[PDB]
Amino acid sequence: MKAKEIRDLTTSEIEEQIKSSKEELFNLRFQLATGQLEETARIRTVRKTIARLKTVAREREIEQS
RNA sequence: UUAAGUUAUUAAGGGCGCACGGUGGAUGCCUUGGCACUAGAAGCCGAUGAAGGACGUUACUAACGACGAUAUGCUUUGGG
Ligand SMILES: [Mg+2]
Repeated sequence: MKAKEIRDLTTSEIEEQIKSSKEELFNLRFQLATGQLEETARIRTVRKTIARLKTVAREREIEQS
């Protein structure tokens, strides 16, 4: 998810997405550990989305302050 | 045939020359790194946690660089 889409999401929506993304990443890590994951690129894609989600959240908090 | 006299051939190995190999890394050529300077710029950083490190971060990671649990990067504004 690109920053623009994240920016549309409400603060709560971002927080929910952060939780959802982290669970997905965890699942991928366990799948890779068990050798069940072929689409390894997904892991990184999820990671960068979480980073983006956190960035937008931080930007909002700084704007508030 | 006998007597007297004389002189070879031997090369186990060695010597000299030559030829053909091996070893070794000199030499020549070369440059990625140095050396000495010139001109302009700049001449501090740190409790708002430094310098320097440690430990981590990648699909698979021993090492180096980069990065810091947003980790082999994130956003944005310009370039391309
Ligand atoms: Mg651009």
